[PDB]
Amino acid sequence: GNGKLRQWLIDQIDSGKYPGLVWENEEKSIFRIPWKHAGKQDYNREEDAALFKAWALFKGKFREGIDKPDPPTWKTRLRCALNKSNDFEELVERSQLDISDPYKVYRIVPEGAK
Amino acid sequence: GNGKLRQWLIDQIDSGKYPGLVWENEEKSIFRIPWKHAGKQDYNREEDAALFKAWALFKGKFREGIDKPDPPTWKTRLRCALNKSNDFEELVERSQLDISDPYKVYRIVPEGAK
DNA sequence: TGTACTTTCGGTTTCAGTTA
DNA sequence: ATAACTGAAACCGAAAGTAC
Repeated sequence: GNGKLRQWLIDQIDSGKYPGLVWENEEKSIFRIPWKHAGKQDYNREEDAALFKAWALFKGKFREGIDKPDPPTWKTRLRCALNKSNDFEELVERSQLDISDPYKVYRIVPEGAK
Repeated sequence: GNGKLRQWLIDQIDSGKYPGLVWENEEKSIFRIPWKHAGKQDYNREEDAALFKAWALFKGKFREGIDKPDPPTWKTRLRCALNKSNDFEELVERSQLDISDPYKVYRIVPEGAK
């Protein structure tokens, strides 16, 4: 019904517009989400916050030129959404937050099971 | 007929028993309703939830000593009631949630207009 | 059956407390 | 010596649910 996160995230991954946001199997049931710490020198605000920024735009919580950009908050929102969502589940021991290009790994729950 | 919220809240404001629950003009068409986030250290359940608790008793949705106290649910109920009420309108740009003693500002709609 | 709320849904925001 | 991060929980609006 009123759920937007499930299809939207799937769409972003399927789009391939976000390097590192990729499927891990061909069943398209496990996927990889870039998760770089915004304090690292490796961080580029445009690319590394692009997914969080997309979600903030899509949900109407940010408008270009009008609201001050705030990547940390964009990040917190999507993290917290993924945490509460019944549609997604982190495979915490497959996440690689400790590498040069870090990422969390998520499973997509079949529609019914809850 | 069976609408209870309008008179009840007006009565609460007139009662003066809820510090911060006050009229903003002498026509008694605009009022201030305290709206503190319960996560603050400044939060005291007895005083800051007293109105939300009162609405829960009046509507029979809580009994002291029997049901576990639950101010968040108390708050949600009154908020969702005000959201749907045709008797009240938040003056969202005069509400002050960003101050040490936060409050929302409400307008009372004249009885007829809808 | 329509009204006036209430509860639930699907995320959002804030907190105290970590971690980079 | 501080920005960013975090899970937990309070919070939110929309809208489905429901007691008259």
